[PDB]
Amino acid sequence: ASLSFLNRSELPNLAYKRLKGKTPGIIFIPGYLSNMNGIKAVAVEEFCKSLGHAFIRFDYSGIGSSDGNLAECTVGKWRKDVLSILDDVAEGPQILVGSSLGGWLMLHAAIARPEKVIALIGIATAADGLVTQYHALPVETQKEIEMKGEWTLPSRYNKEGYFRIPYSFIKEAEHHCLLHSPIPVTCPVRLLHGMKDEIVPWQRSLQVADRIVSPDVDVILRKQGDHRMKEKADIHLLICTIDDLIDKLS
Amino acid sequence: ASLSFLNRSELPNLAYKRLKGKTPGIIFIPGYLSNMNGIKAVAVEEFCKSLGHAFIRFDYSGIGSSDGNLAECTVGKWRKDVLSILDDVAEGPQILVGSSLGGWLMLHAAIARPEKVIALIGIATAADGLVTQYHALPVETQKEIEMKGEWTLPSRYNKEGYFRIPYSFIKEAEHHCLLHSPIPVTCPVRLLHGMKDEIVPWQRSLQVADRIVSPDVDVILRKQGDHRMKEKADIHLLICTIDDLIDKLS
Amino acid sequence: ASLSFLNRSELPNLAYKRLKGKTPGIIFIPGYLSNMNGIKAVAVEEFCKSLGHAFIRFDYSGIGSSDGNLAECTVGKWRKDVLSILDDVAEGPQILVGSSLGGWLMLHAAIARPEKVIALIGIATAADGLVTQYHALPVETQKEIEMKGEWTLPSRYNKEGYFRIPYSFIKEAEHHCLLHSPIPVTCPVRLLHGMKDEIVPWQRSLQVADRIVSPDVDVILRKQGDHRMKEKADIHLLICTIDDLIDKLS
Ligand SMILES: [Sr+2]
Ligand SMILES: [Sr+2]
Ligand SMILES: [Sr+2]
Ligand SMILES: [Sr+2]
Ligand SMILES: [Sr+2]
Ligand SMILES: [Sr+2]
Ligand SMILES: [Sr+2]
Ligand SMILES: [Sr+2]
Ligand SMILES: [Sr+2]
Ligand SMILES: [Sr+2]
Ligand SMILES: [Sr+2]
Ligand SMILES: [Sr+2]
Repeated sequence: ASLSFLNRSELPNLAYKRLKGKTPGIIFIPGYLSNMNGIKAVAVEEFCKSLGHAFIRFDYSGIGSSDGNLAECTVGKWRKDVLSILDDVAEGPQILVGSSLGGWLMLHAAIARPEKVIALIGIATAADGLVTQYHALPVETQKEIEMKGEWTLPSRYNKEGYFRIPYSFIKEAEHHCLLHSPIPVTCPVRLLHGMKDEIVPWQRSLQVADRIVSPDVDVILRKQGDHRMKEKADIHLLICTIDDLIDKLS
Repeated sequence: ASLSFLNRSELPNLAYKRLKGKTPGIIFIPGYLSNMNGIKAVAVEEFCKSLGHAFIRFDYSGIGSSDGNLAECTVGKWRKDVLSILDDVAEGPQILVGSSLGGWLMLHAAIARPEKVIALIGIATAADGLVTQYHALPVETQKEIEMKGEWTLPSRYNKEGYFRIPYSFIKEAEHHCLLHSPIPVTCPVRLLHGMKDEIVPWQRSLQVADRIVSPDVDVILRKQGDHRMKEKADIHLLICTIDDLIDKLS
Repeated sequence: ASLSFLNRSELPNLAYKRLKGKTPGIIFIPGYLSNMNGIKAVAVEEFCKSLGHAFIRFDYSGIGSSDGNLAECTVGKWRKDVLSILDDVAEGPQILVGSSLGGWLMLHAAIARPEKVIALIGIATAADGLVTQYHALPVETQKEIEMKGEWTLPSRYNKEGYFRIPYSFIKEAEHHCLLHSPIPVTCPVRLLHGMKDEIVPWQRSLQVADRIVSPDVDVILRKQGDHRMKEKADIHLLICTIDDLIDKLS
C-alpha cells in the first residue's frame, strides 16, 4: 500500500498505509521505536490482501514517516495516536494486532472503543512496559535514575537497539499502566509470547490474561520464541491466529 | 430555524439549523449536492416542531451555507461531516433520516455511534453510490474514465443536475462501500424507495436490508415513486414513518 | 496533585490536577463558577489517595486556572469541557461526582459516554439549572429580562455569590435541558440533596431520578442540608457514598 497522511490539529500528522477490503479490518500497531515496515506488519498486510480484508499500518508520532519530535514522545501520546487511527482512518469493526508496545496500546484502544474493536491479538505484549521493572529496582537505583534523569538500560536491551530512557518518560508511562486493576476488555483476545523473550517476560501475557474481564482469552506460549517473533514459523503462527479468529468471528 | 455554524479545527465550518425539543431528536442528512433547504428537510422540521422533538438539518462541506471547497469534497469528508454534527451539535438519542447519499452516510453514522443512533430512516438509500455502477462498466470504459480523469454521467442523471464525476472521487468513495460485508447496524431501520427510481435502483434497498445485522428492517417500496420522493403523498409516507417509529421507540 | 493543562485546538485549554491509581477512577465536576479547589473536591481527592484510586479535578473554561473568557461561557461549552476531560485525560472506567451544575453536566457525560461512565454521584444536582425557574416566572417578567438582556437574581442567590445572568446564557442553556424527556443513563446513580437547599429545590433530585431510565437510582435527602453540602457530616456522607459504590461495583 502507498503512503498517506492523517492531518491532526495541534498534534503531529501520522503516516499510514491503507488497503481497501472487507470488514472486519485489521490494524497493525507496532513495537517500541518500530516503523510500519517491519516483517510482521508487511506479512499481515499480505495476508489481508489475500483474504480481501481491509488493513491499516501506520507510524507512531516521531517514528518513520510520521511527523513529530521523538524527543518529546510519550506512551500517552502514542496511545492517542492509536486512537486517532482507529477514529479517523478506520471504518467499521476492527481486529487489532499489537506487537510489544503495540500490545500495551491495543488494550487501551479496546477499553476506549469497545464497540469498534472486536478482537485483539498481541505479540510479546508489553503491558506496563518498563514501569514494572523500574519499580522492582532497588530504591537507591531509582533515586540514581531520577537524579541523572535517565535510565541506562541493561545490556540485554541493547541487542534490540534500546539503550537509554528518560526519567520523565517512565513517570508519564505510569499513567497508562493497567495491571493494577481489572482490564475491561470484553472481546476475544489471543496473546502470543516467546518463552525465551528477554525483553518482556512471557509471564506478562499470563498477567494480562488474568486481568482481562473477557472470559475468551488464550495465551500461546512458544518454547523457543524470542521477543521479535518474526521467524518464518512465528509469522505462520501469527497468520494462522488471525485466520482462525476471523473464521470464529464470522 | 435560524442559521448557526459549527466551528471545526482544520476542517470547514458547517452551517446548521437547530430546533429545541424532546429527545429522541431527528437529524436530516441530505442527498448528493443537496442543501438543507429542500422539500423533505423542511417537511421533517415542521413535523418535529408539531411533535415537540429536537431537530437538526445541516449543509455538507462545500454545499449551501457551509464552508469548504466543493472541488475537494469527497464521500469520506462528508461522512466526517455527519459525525461532526452528531458529536458536536446533537445531544442525546437520535433518529437519522437520510436521503440518497444521506442514506449511505447514515449507515456509517450508526456503525460509528451505535449508542447514540437509535433508528434509521432511509429514502432512496444510495449505499455504495456510483462505485457499484462504475465497477459494472466494461473494463475499456473504466480505463477511459481513468485516462480522462472524469466520468461523464449517463443522461438520466442529468435530469437531477448530475453531469460529471472525477475519477479521484470515485476511487476515494471505494473506502466507504459497505455492501461487500455485513453492515453492523443493530437498531431499527426503515428504507423507503421508489420503484421507478432511475438514479438508485430500488433493489439497492433490499441489498442494504439483507446486509444489516439488525433483524428489525422494513423496506417500503412505492410503485410509482421516483428518486426524489417529494410529492405530497411521499412526504406523508415519510412523516408517517417517523411518527410510527417514535411511537414504537417510546 | 500539581497543576497540568489540557491543550485543545480552537477551544480554551483546561487546567486539571490528576492523581495516579487504580480504576475505576473518579472525576469531580464542580458547581457553577466553582473552581477545583473547593472543600468537596479536595476531600474526594484525599479519599481517592487513601484508597489508591485514580482521580481528576479540573477547572471549567473561564474559571480558576483554565483559559477562556468567562463572559462568553455557556452551559454548552462547559458540557464540552467535561467531555474533553473524560476523553482526553481520563483513561478507563470512571465514576463521576458532580456538584450543582456539575450534577447537570455529569448526566450529559453519562449519556454521551455510556461505556466509560460506570456510576454517577450528584450533590444538589442542578438539572435544567435556572431555565426551570425562568420559565415559571410570569410572562411580563420574562419579557423584561429579555429587553434588559439580563436576569438579576433573587436575593437568596446572592448568599452564594450569584447576582446576574445574561438572557443569552439562559436561552443557550435551553438546548441542554433534560427533564422534558427520559434521561438515558443506565448505570448506578446516587443523588444527595439537602432539604433546606434554597438554590436548587430537593424535589429536583426526585425529578431526575424519575426520568433516569436506570432502575438503580437512590436519592439521599438530608433534612438540614443546604446547597453547598460541605459541613464535616456532609463530607462524610459523600465519602461513604463513594466508598459504598466502589465496593458494589467491584
Ligand atoms: Sr495538522
Ligand atoms: Sr522525523
Ligand atoms: Sr518495588
Ligand atoms: Sr485454516
Ligand atoms: Sr475553524
Ligand atoms: Sr461556498
Ligand atoms: Sr465488474
Ligand atoms: Sr399515527
Ligand atoms: Sr490550544
Ligand atoms: Sr482567566
Ligand atoms: Sr410557565
Ligand atoms: Sr464502609
